[PDB]
Amino acid sequence: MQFTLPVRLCKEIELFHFDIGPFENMWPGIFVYMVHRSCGTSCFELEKLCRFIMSVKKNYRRVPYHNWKHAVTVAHCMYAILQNNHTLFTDLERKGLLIACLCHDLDHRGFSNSYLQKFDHPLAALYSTSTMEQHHFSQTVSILQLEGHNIFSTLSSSEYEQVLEIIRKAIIATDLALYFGNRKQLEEMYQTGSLNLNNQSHRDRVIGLMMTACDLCSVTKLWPVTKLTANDIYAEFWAEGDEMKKLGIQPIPMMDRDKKDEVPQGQLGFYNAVAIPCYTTLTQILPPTEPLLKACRDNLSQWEKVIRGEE
Ligand SMILES: Cn1ncc(C(=O)NCc2cocn2)c1C(=O)Nc1ccn2cc(-c3ccccc3)nc2n1
Ligand SMILES: [Mg+2]
Ligand SMILES: [Zn+2]
Repeated sequence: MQFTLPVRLCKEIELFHFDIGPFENMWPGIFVYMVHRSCGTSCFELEKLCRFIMSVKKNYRRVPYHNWKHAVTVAHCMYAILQNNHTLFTDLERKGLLIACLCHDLDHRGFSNSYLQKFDHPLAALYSTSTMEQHHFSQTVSILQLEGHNIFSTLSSSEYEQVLEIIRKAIIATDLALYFGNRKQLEEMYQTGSLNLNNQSHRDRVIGLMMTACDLCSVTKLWPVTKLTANDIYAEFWAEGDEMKKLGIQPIPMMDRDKKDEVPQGQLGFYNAVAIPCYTTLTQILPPTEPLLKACRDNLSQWEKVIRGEE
């Protein structure tokens, strides 16, 4: 019992810039298709996988950007990295990473770690750093322990502990505050030539950068997809900005809808300070991911065109 996709999706799903489409009822099948080719038809009991996916879906909320569509989109980018780097990854890693990507923003509310801390949200007392990401990992373990939801139950005890450790580090790594130092370290290790993928602490860092790259992959799509998704991410930013103003705090300009006019220039900074560096170091470490760097640079050039009034 293979999942099969229509011809256009069967071909395009293999490309980094694939968009999973507006038909929500096809996303679970798209995810299972990706597991079956990335991992095998044996990796998970279908009965259990199908029941884990629908529970994960139910625990994503109807926010403009940090939604179920984002979860599946970030898993597809991971699928494309793993398929283009066949022999670099263990079987456990292939299992753990697609599930980590699907779960990485579980129960997100559309608000940053900073807003939780200024609101004095209970989650900010339970987890002093990576507040939302520790919550996402907590929600992932909860769903795994629902009767009939243990997709890993047929792993050995220690293989089980290793896969939950991969998922945990992978989801904490999607805290962008940690990405800056993670990428500097990987930069120095690759340039001085000390990078060693048989060193666990090095693999961990490489997997963390892959998680940042999949997470940000909305900047790697065709320009029409990237530009329409930018509206979703700004609708969350500006809602958070409005909530900052209700706590009596001027938000950062990213979050102030009154400074919308300056979005193009704020996207440039973001591509230059975060996205380009991310995909460059990733392309240095895993050369076949170069199409993500090339699509990101194409989108930087479309924002330069917006600023020159040519759109
Ligand atoms: C975290 N994170 N994750 C994803 C994205 C994102 O912006 N991804 C880009 C994207 C997602 O989907 C389609 N495109 C970001 C991010 O911090 N962006 C940013 C970062 C800095 N800024 C500054 C401004 C801005 C806007 C208006 C006026 C003045 C300044 N604007 C920004 N925006
Ligand atoms: Mg997140
Ligand atoms: Zn995310």
